[PDB]
Amino acid sequence: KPEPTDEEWELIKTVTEAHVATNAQGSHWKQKRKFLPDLEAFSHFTKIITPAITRVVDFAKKLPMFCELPCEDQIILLKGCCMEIMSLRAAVRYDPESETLTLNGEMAVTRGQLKNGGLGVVSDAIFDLGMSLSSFNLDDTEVALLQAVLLMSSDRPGLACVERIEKYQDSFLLAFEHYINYRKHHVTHFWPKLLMKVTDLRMIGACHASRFLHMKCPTELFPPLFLEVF
Amino acid sequence: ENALLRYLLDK
Ligand SMILES: COc1nc(C(=O)NCC(=O)O)c(O)c2ccc(Oc3ccc(Cc4ccccc4)cc3)cc12
Repeated sequence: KPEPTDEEWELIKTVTEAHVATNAQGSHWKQKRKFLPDLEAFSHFTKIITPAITRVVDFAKKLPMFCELPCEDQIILLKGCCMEIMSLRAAVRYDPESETLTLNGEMAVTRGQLKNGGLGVVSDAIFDLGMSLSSFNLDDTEVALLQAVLLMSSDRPGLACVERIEKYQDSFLLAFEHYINYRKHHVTHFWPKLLMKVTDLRMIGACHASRFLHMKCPTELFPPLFLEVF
Repeated sequence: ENALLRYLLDK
């Protein structure tokens, strides 16, 4: 089982740091955690998504690979992966005790709350993903690398540098698999199971964008950065 | 369109 080469240890350092610097209340999200009590539950939800989107943008900008792409590609990739990454970041903070996910590193929500907030079935998918990820014990590095894989999706429509984005994805997937080899998780077939979690996150991304098209509720009720990334 | 994304992206 090959382990990370020197240059992959370097890329792992870079992508882990980008994640840790833009991940809300890193490793102090549970003690600093409040709970919440209809286009009013949606209201409470839309006033808090803007900083979650802002952090994803911030994460991408700390990837030199991302910064080398032309702005029109950068916009398209962020539109594609933004809800996938906020969803992963929320799912890795599933608390089995309270049965909550954590948004913006301080707000605990239940399945029912997120659903009433307008996510519909996507709420059930994010919670099932969180429950199945408790036994995966993903560290900052594995989360950062999943995020980089989702960001560098060559298949988003209207991209100019399809080939280059594909090569970045391949570099991240190889380093990630090598790191996974090194970490020797106590879960059979770990890497195949992780590729299936990527697929789950991509379905969350495509269902999220689908649901947005269906919730024309006046658009002005929704924050601008949230109607841009759909 | 994507006027705010473009703002946050350039810096
Ligand atoms: C998985 O989502 C989210 N994740 C995080 C997160 O964990 N961030 C990373 C980190 O904490 O580091 C957040 O902070 C969020 C903050 C607000 C939020 O609000 C909503 C609520 C309902 C809808 C319904 C909808 C669906 C489709 C179309 C139109 C409307 C939309 C948005 C969703 C968040």
